[PDB]
Formats: sequence, structure tokens, C-alpha cells
Amino acid sequence: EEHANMQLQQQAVLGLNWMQDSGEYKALAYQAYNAAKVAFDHAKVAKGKKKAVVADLDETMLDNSPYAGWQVQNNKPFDGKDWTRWVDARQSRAVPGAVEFNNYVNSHNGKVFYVTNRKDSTEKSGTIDDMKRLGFNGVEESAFYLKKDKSAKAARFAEIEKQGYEIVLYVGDNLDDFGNTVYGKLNADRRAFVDQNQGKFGKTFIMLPNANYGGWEGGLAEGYFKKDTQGQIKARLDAVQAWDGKL
Amino acid sequence: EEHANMQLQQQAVLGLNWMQDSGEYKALAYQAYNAAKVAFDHAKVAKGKKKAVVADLDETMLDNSPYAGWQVQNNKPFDGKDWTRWVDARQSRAVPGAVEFNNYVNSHNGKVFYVTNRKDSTEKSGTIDDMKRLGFNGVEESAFYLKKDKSAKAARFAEIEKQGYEIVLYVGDNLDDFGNTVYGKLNADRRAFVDQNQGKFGKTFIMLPNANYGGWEGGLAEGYFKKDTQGQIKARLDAVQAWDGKL
Ligand SMILES: [Mg+2]
Ligand SMILES: [Mg+2]
Repeated sequence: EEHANMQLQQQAVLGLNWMQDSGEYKALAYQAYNAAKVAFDHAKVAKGKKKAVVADLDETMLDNSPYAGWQVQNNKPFDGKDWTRWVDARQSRAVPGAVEFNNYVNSHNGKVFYVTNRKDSTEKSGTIDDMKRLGFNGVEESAFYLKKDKSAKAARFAEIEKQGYEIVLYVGDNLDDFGNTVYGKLNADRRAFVDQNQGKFGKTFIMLPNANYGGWEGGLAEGYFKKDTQGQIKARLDAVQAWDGKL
Repeated sequence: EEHANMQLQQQAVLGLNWMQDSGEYKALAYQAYNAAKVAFDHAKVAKGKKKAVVADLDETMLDNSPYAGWQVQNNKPFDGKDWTRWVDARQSRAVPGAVEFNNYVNSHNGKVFYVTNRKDSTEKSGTIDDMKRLGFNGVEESAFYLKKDKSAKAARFAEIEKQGYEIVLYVGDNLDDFGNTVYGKLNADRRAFVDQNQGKFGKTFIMLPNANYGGWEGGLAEGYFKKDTQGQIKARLDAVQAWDGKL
């Protein structure tokens, strides 16, 4: 139903305005990358290890907000086929502070590895071209761990460690960018993970804000991503905690 | 029109789900307060000054998301009269990490002052009661600079300084929590302010995320807050930056 597609996508509008237009969003991005630099500079690794930083791409280093804008304007729920065309369009922007942090790490005895669920087979060329254009250093193909068979990222983190690196910090917009322990889990478990790691945030786990999509969306309800549009609308509305209007 | 009120409020749903339900939101709050503690501990003030921290309340230390939930469920645009009832309902929650940071500052040779646009005359009693209940220390009336005649906050910051304090850092969710220079201005000027202060974020300006409301909403269009509901909907949709769907 067109009506349902419209309602689902309209629900993203205010958060999209915030991400695209606000100075507040920029300030949060700068806050994250300023904290990340401090953590990188303080980091020490085991003898014989090289220093690695793991960075997510989408909504962490790369800004894909125009794709979300297209979804709103065309009443289009997420579809991987549309996403692949967006990547191929080579119009990604950089998240504020990301390029500077990336290039600083790479020029100060570190290496940033991009662990991302952009697809290795169909989305790599656009990703690399955009990152070169946006000014990122160190975007040779071997710096990338794009998605092959698994969306969970822990195995790719382990690959990096096997190459003689110690990962000193992780940057992401999704808790699944920090490991697998709440991958595919609902939001109660995801909040619990955050509470159990409270002291790591802004130190070894660096967060960027993303009010538009993520593991928290699936986290709204069991089997969310398999529900139809009406089901996803209902899941969102049922998750709302509301004042009853009484004293 | 009921239809317009519905559309305007539905546009907040996804960002509200994110703020209310996600672990990611909690992680951003912990990141902010972890960074704030580091900045406080590092701060030095002029001889003879006392150390102050200025903190915003709404969506910085206090969580009012159930009011937003009520707006969504009842198709209610913001109204100060409803807000006053919400405050009186004494159901505010605490932003994660805020109480711990607040109490740490107050027990380590600092003082937190609450500079907030909750209203001094009608909203003070509920604010103080909620903060006591939530575990904040140092919530005697003199710690508060609630709104009297002006929403811009710089004059209240100056009052604090006149009492012999040097403000070592500011915590907020709205750029207007850091001064007056972009108060009432559109988002281009607000983004420019952030760029001009890039290095301060996560150090002396501590940001909390708020995708639901703020100076950035008014910042979407000249005279936004005076437009009718249809006008505000149009302003939001016109602000959207969208991919054209082409390569
Ligand atoms: Mg991402
Ligand atoms: Mg506030």
C-alpha cells in the first residue's frame, strides 16, 4: 500500500532534518572525533603489535543522508537494490571530523581499517572512489573489510588482529560496530550491553549519532525486518512510551 | 486540521524510538558525560575563582521523552500550557550518566548550575522535586537559573560569573546552551558557529543528542515557530536534501 509506505517514511522526517541541517549534529560528530583523537594518542599496544583503529563507514565516516531524503520523497522503505544504486551514484559525503581523524591516525603510527556492510562485490568501487574524492588517506583496497557473507563484524575484527594489529578503539553509529554480543538482539539486551560497558564510551568505543536507521530499528520488535510495512509502523508506534496526560 | 497535526507529529516517531529505546542513545549520553568528567578534572580557573559547570536540564540532564510520546499519541504540537502540566506531573527521568557526573562535580570542588528554560514561576517546584527524586545532589533553589523574562541564556551565565565563579564547561543539547551568538538564527549560521568552535566539542562544550526538538527546528525556516501546522510541515519537507535517484 502506498499509504503505508508514506506513513513509514514520514516517521523519519524530523530526525532527518536534525541530521542534515542542525549544527547540533555537527557538534556531536566533532565531539566524537575529538574524543577519538585523545583515545588514539593515549593508546598503548602489546610489544610487537601495530596500532589499528576500526572504523565503521555508513553514518560514521560517510554521510548517506541524501539516500534517506530520496526515501522520504519517494515513499520508499529500505531496499538493498536501491542502496546499491545509491553507492554507485558516488554522491556520499563525509561525516564532520572523520577525514581529519582518519588521516591523523594514518600519519601517526596507526592504521584505520574500514569494517563496513557496504558490499564487497557490488559496492566497493563507489565506496573507494567517494572516499578518495572526500580526502581520506589510506584507502587502498586492503584497508577495507567490506561485507561478504556475514553482516556481523566480529570475524572481520579478528582478521585484522591476525594480521598483527591490536585494535585500540572502534568508531561506529551502531552497537554492532563494537562486536557481536547484541547482534540480532532486541533493544533491552542492547541497552544492557551499553550499561555493562558504560566507561568505554568516548574512550575505546566512539559513538556517532544516527536517528534514521540501525540495529536499534530491528531491535524494536521480534522479527521486525520480516514484518510488512503496516507491521513495522505498528512496531514503532507500540514502542512509544507516552505520558498519560495526568498528574 | 487534525490531519495536519497528525502528520506533523508522526514525523517525530522514528527519532523518538531512537531516543527512548536504543542502546545507541544511551551510549552517546555516557560518551558525553565521560568526556565531561575528563574536562572537569583537567580544568583550572583563575586565582580566587570557584569552579562552575553550567548544565542545561531538558534533554541534557532530564529526559522528557514521555511528553513527546504523548504528543505523538494525541497529535499535539508543542504547547507551553501542556508542557507546564507535564512538568507538574513529576514524571521526568534522568539522562544516563547525568546524575553521576552532577554529583561528582559537586563533591570535587565544583558546583553545577542549572540554566534551563523551564519556567521559574510555574515549573520550578516539579523540576526540583523530580531532581531530588532522581538522585541529583545540590538541587537547592539557588543552584537554579530558570527562565524568567528571556529564553536566551547568556545573561544567566553572566550572573553566575558575577557570583565569583569561572565556568569551566557547558553541557547541553542545544547550541543556545553555549551562548547567544546563534540564538534565533537559522541553521546555516548555527552550523557555522559549530565549525568556528570545532575543537571545543567534547572538551568545554559537551553535547547530548536531541532529534526531537530544539533551536535547530526553528532554524529550518525564517519565522518557523509562527507558521501554522501546514507551514511547519512544508518547512520540514522543503529542508530535506534528497538524492535524485540518478547516477
Ligand atoms: Mg554505520
Ligand atoms: Mg535542553
